[PDB]
Amino acid sequence: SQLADYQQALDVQQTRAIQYQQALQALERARELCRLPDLSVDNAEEWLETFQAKEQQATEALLALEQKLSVADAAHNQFEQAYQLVKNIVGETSRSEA
Amino acid sequence: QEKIDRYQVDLEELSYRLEEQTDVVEEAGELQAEYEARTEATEQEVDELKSQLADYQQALDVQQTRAIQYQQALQALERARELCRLPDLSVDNAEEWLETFQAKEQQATEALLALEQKLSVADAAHNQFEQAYQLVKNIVGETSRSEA
Amino acid sequence: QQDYETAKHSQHQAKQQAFALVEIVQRRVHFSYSDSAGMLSENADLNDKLRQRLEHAESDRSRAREQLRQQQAQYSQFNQVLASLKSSYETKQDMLKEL
Amino acid sequence: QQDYETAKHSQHQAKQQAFALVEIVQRRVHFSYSDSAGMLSENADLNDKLRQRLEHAESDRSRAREQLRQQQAQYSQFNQVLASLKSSYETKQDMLKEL
Repeated sequence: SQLADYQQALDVQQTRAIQYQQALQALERARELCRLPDLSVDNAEEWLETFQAKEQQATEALLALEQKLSVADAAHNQFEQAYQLVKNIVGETSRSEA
Repeated sequence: QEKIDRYQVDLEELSYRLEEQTDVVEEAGELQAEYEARTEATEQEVDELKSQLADYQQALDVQQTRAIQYQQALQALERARELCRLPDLSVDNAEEWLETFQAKEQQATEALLALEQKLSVADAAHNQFEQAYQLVKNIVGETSRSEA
Repeated sequence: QQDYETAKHSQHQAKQQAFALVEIVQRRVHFSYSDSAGMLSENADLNDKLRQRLEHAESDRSRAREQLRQQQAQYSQFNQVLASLKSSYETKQDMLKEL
Repeated sequence: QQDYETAKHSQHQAKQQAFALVEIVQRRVHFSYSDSAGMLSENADLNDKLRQRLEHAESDRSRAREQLRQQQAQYSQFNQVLASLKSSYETKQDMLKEL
């Protein structure tokens, strides 16, 4: 259309140049945040999936953490009672090993 | 003997079905080739028309004289005027609007990431819930989540 | 997820508005010489008619592409049912030969 | 709780980095506009460069078309083999029922 409609008058060309500048800015911003000066558009997908795995690890961690915090609502008494039960059954044990 | 007779009849019926489906697939393939040719003809015509229009307008649009260039700026300004609820939006004061809308955009992205974190943790929690459900179903069979 | 969908929509709209403002900033220079003008509509008649014909051709091409895609689809399902019949027949034939 | 706030901060870091990388993935095409940015800098007769870019895009599109066609054939092959296994399993299971 641009060649057929050369009356388009480089408006699309201007928009595409602006998009190119924006993409340059975004690539620099990612190289900063991800701290990857070694980076290219062609191979950025690999680091994207690598950090996707990283984010999945972080989210799964924090998920187990959310469950543990939610069950931490159990009052002080339950921990004491379980600790003393384990002590009476096996003998003196540490809370960490209990 | 009777069992083998039944299976032979079954095979006859299956052969008839195979013949019917082969005929249907051949008709579909012929139609597919016909539509491929028709489509390629349509792109051929479209490309030819585009090229001919380019050739005809060659002389017309070459001498733009950077004078019809600014209407593009006019359309961009107006398009922002409707897109941005700023009827007073002027190319002079458009920079304050630019910075303010950029601030709003970055705030929106931060809120989006905040929502995304909780969304991911919730979805993965549901994923573990589902995994428990599948394990229970495989071990015992159908059952509700409450019974899980 | 509903809330995040809404938030993503809002983020997209904000990004579009910011890009439009950036476009205004970039084309401020072009606005600078807005007083300029030039000749226009010299060969518009034939160009407009050819544009109309090309639009008709493009619409026909879009229809043709849609029909091509859908026909590929139905051909695919026909092939799939054909393969299913093939497998059924082969298994039953093997089982008859075994018996 | 301390470790959990730390993990939340780490998750935020991962989220921002992943979002940035995704954003550049979206702007993948825009990096192709380097020609467009260079072309726009012509500020003069530039139809020949437009035609060269169009030819390069035609080559890329044809390459992608061939890639898509062969991948579609491969996917169709996989789909027929899957359907054949489905039918075979059905027949074998029915015979097991009967036996």
